[PDB]
Amino acid sequence: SNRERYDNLEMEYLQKRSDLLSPLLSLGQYLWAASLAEKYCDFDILVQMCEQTDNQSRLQRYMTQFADQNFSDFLFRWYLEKGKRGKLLSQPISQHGQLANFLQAHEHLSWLHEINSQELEKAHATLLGLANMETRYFAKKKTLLGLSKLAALASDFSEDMLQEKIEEMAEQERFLLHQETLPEQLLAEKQLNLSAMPVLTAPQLIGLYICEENRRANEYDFKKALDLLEYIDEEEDININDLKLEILCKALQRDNWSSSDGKDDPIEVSKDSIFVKILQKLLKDGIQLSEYLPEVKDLLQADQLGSLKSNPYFEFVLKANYEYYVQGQI
Amino acid sequence: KTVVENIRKKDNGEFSHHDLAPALDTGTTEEDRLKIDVIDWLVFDPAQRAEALKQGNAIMRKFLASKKHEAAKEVFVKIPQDSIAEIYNQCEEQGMESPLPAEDDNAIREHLCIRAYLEAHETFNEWFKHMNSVPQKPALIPQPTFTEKVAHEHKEKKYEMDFGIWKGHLDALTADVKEKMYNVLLFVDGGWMVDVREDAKEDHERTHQMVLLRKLCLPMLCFLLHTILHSTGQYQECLQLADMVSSERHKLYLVFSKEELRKLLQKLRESSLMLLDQGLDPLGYEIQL
Repeated sequence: SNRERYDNLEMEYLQKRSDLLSPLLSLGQYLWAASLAEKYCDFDILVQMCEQTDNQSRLQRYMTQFADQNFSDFLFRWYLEKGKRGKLLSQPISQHGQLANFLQAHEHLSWLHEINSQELEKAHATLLGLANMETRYFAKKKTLLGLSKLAALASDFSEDMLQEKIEEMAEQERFLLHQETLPEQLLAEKQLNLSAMPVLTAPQLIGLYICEENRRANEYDFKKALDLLEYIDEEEDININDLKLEILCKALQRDNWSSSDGKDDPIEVSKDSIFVKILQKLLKDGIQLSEYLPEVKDLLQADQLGSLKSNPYFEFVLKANYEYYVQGQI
Repeated sequence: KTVVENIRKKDNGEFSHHDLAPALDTGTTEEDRLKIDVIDWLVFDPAQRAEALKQGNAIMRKFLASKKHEAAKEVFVKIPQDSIAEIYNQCEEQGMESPLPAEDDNAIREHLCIRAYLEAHETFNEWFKHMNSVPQKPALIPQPTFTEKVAHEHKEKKYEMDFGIWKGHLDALTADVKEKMYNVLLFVDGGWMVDVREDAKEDHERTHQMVLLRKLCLPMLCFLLHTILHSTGQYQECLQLADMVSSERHKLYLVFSKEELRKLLQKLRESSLMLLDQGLDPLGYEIQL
């Protein structure tokens, strides 16, 4: 009922307790600083006196003597806000049920205490959350999934829940395999390093694979660039169909639609083109070209094709191969 | 072939799983020599080199599973070093195919797996001989005279040279053994002690022994490679072993026990703690602030 007087007098006391005792600490009088700090509960000066003498046995005595006063929860902040990390995790099992409740504010370290508690079912999920949050370094997202998957392969999950989390993680491995398999010349020409580059979204991986600098882009990179359209969320401001058009246009611009020596069939000659090789992949891999492909009218109204948009040999050979590969599926 | 196969079959010994045990000093006995000194019967005539290699693999598979690495190396020296090329010479003359048949392509691939494992053992043997040779630091004499101080400077300024030379050899041996252990753990397509010719004949003694050797050898090499990297301070590469072991190209996680995946997660954490108390993140990246 007089709290506005109380909390200000409590702050007056807490400040003047630090003002009076911090000279005893900094003059090295670790017996005298601590005889008052144990009588008046100065947990900073008690923890400082411990790290300034490396006195982990007097520190563990305080973690037993002031347990009813949350001294361990104070000490876990004290190991964070300035710190040395190993001494936070290497604590006795008798305080793990307090350390885990501090580390519920420090996910990026909690998995190291979950594994040290053998709660591997948590360590799986914590490392998966940290992997979803790790956009800044591709090799760190991979290592977090690698540790999460190795926790799931070491926890006593039931065979059904274990197959659920193996497959949920296997699709995030399949997604990251599109970034792992970027050509070493494309990486070198853009001066990128897989060990230090960010994670990329599917439109960004598509945008790399189909670019001019991929001076080796083929029916595998132009298959990845189509398969990456299946890894795009319904809240990106991105027409998947215009990506699909621009991927197919840039495949058709890697193919040499110049005229042969006037003796040669354009449905035989097209079979070395990367555009026909991605159609042959879509057909072999089970897809209906009658539903999956843009219209031959409007693939010819896209502007990306540039110079090819004036070539009547390209106009004929594009139509002849669309006719051959789509009427080959009816 | 019957002399060699009857001698291969004299062991009424099933592959028990208790014998994981730390047996010591299990060197080449007379009952091993009667299986080293049997491969000669397929080496006297060149027309048997393919069979010498198929049965030599079978006796090496027994010795490697038995932890008799030198007895497996004694059988590897009973196979003459031309034999891989001689098995192709015996294909191109006479109305065969481009490789020698599907038992023997798989056998050459298996002998190349065994050679890569012997490279990964002998480079470790010499790395370990060298790592235990470490120059001892000159002890400080209490209250020493001027003469004894000069006779401590002229010891410490030799230890500075000896330890510099010793580490200059240790880091080189640590590169070689690391090539050899990665050549086995990341071995080509199919991977180490796995076949490629599905057009081959069944030997279920062979297939069982190969699936067993993948479980004896590949976890052991990962525990050696972690220990080589960790004892030399290469602590971030010790962690990249987790992504290698989980890798869907080689599926090494299918050849460990659950208890050894837990032992591996315990050893991964040794390097993770050494990176933390070095001032790096749990994975060896910069603590940016």
